[PDB]
Parts: sequence; structure tokens; C-alpha cells
Amino acid sequence: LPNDGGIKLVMAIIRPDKLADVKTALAEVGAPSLTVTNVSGRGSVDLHQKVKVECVVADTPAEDVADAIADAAHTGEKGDGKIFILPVENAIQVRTGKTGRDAV
Amino acid sequence: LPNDGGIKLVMAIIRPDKLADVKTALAEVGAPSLTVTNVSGRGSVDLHQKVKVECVVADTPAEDVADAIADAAHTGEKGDGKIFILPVENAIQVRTGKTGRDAV
Amino acid sequence: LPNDGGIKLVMAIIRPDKLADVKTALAEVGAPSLTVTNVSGRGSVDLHQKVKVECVVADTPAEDVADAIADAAHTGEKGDGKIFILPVENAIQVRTGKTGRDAV
Ligand SMILES: Nc1ncnc2c1ncn2[C@@H]1O[C@H](COP(=O)(O)OP(=O)(O)O)[C@@H](O)[C@H]1O
Ligand SMILES: Nc1ncnc2c1ncn2[C@@H]1O[C@H](COP(=O)(O)OP(=O)(O)O)[C@@H](O)[C@H]1O
Ligand SMILES: Nc1ncnc2c1ncn2[C@@H]1O[C@H](COP(=O)(O)OP(=O)(O)O)[C@@H](O)[C@H]1O
Repeated sequence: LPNDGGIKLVMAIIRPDKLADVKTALAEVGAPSLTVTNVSGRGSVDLHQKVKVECVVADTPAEDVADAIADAAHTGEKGDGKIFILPVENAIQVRTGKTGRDAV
Repeated sequence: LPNDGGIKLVMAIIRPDKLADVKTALAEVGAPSLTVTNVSGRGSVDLHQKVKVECVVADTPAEDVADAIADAAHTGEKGDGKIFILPVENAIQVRTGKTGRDAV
Repeated sequence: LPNDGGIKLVMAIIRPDKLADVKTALAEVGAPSLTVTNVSGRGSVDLHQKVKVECVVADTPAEDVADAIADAAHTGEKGDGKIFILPVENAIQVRTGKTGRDAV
């Protein structure tokens, strides 16, 4: 089963102007759900405007979601950002109180 | 021991108007500490205003904290949000430099 | 190898006025990359302004990065904040599509 039967958090920091394309890519890969945070950052003094996108996934392989975001967020210039995958141990839907991988 | 002797991050995305009730519920369950982030999101094009609540816990079972948030954040309409539990490997209190589960 | 050959997320919640000193400390320890989020919180009703700093690390020990942040963020008064270390399972550089610990 995808994600070894578990749940993963895909966290991407990307350019603000690529958010629209990332949203479209996520919808197209079948994992439209996302939470966006406005952030500031630097990679390798003054911080630049960035966007954090978070997608918790279970049914869709986390590497597939990461690839979709990366392809949509890419420009080829320094500052394009990074995607990280973190383990999630449980999930609860607030509306129903449903828990586990099927809660999403 | 609670949380199998470890530390967990409870991350909830909820409606902004439910934050006050969630804060009260967290205080009542004995885990008042929280960090709030203003975010935007969609579940299953335009993003809606949401709130992210993060609570790192050790002494209080993470599922108890999650249940408290879910009950307070519930309305029964689509958009109520989700709660995720993630593993935390260590914690440090900045004021004292105390580390581990007792750092909170 | 550092971080047991893996990748870690160091997440710190600190006073806003300490961000400049934390940035300098991170550069000095050799891990300048960071993402900053403006947040609100309380520790142990009204929430106070705080800053969340996130640093994903592989080459630099996560406890070294945490110590650098803690020392720079310290004042000795309640409200100084906390640092948490979370596991990260994978990373992707958007610009190159490079993956794994060497993606950072
Ligand atoms: N290791 C990291 N930890 C936390 N945030 C990072 C990390 N690497 C990159 N970021 C975030 O992604 C943004 C762009 O990073 P990146 O494209 O690596 O910058 P650069 O090309 O200048 O090294 C940064 O401004 C920061 O917000
Ligand atoms: N799998 C997920 N990953 C990231 N964020 C999510 C996920 N599911 C829900 N969210 C967040 O919670 C909010 C409300 O979600 P939800 O109640 O599931 O919406 P819906 O009922 O329309 O499917 C979303 O707008 C988003 O911010
Ligand atoms: N267990 C926790 N979970 C989530 N956020 C926390 C936690 N502990 C502290 N914080 C964050 O760090 C900030 C400062 O915390 P802290 O210095 O512990 O406050 P206090 O000294 O009043 O207990 C809080 O306002 C909150 O944003």
C-alpha cells in the first residue's frame, strides 16, 4: 500500500508566484488538500518572501506529491526551495471524528 | 506512561472562529500551551482563511488533546478541518536549557 | 555520521526581538538556512507575538543547531520559548530535483 500503509506530511517551501501552479499540480495528481502559510527565509542576512505548502497524504504516494510540487515550483534559479517529507502517526477529521489513514 | 514515554506534536487546522473555544478546551484538559499560525487552505481553487494550532505534549496523551480540540472545533459542516499527530524526538526549554520530556 | 545519517527538523518558537541574534548564531554554526513564520502563543488567555524558526539539517548535528538557537534566544524570563526536534524522512531540492540527505 502507498506510504507503507501510513500517513505522511509533505512540506514545501516555494516561491510565492508558483503557488497557483502548485495548486493545479496537486489537483491533477489527485491530492488537492493543502494548507498554505506565508513565511520568510534564506538558503545557503535579509529574508525573502516565500510560501510554505503542507499536504498530509495517505492514499497518494508522498514522493508523487513531492514530484508534482517540485515540477510546478521549478524555475532553475537559486531560491526555488525545498520539499521535506515527515512522518505522521495519526489523523482525525474534526467534522466526523473519524480517525486513522482513512481520515486522510 | 503517556505517549509511550515520548513527545508528540498535535497539529490542528480549524476554523478561525473556533480558536477561542479550542483555547478553553486545551486549558481544561491541562495542556494550555499552544502556538497559533494564520493559514489558508482547501480540502476535497480559492483558499479559505483557517487557523493552525500546534501543541507539543508529553505528560498529556496526544489523543486526549486531539479529542479536546476536535470537540471544540466541530460544527458539522465541511471545512471543519483536521488534526494530525507527529513524533517529536527532543525538546529544549530556552529559558533554562532543560531538555527531554520534562522540558515539555 | 551526524543525526544518525538522517535528516531532522529543528523548530524553535522564540521572542521576535531575538530573531536577528538567532540568524547570526545559525550562520556561525554553519547552518544558515531557515524559514521564519510569524505566530502567536501562550505557555503555562491572550496570545503573545512570537516567531517560529525552522531549520532542516543533515550535516550539522540537530542538538548543535538547537543549542545555538537557545543560547541566542535566551533572556531568562518566562516567554523565552522552546525548541523541538522532529524526524524528516526525505528532502528534495526544487531547483535540481536532487533528493536525500545531500539535498540538505
Ligand atoms: N534546510 C532548510 N531549512 C529550512 N528552510 C529552508 C532550508 N533550505 C531552504 N529553505 C527555505 O527555502 C527557501 C529557498 O531555499 P533555497 O532555494 O535553498 O535557497 P538558495 O538557493 O539560496 O540556497 C529559503 O529561503 C528557506 O525559506
Ligand atoms: N490532507 C490535508 N493536508 C493539509 N491540509 C489539510 C488537509 N485536509 C484538510 N486540510 C486543511 O484543513 C482545512 C479544512 O479541511 P476540510 O474540513 O477537510 O475541508 P473539506 O471539508 O472541504 O474537505 C483545509 O482548508 C486545509 O487548510
Ligand atoms: N508545548 C508547547 N506547544 C506549543 N507551543 C509552545 C509550547 N510551549 C511553548 N510554546 C510556545 O512558545 C512560547 C513561549 O513559551 P514559554 O517560554 O514556555 O512560555 P511560559 O514561560 O509562559 O510557559 C509560547 O507562547 C508558545 O508560542
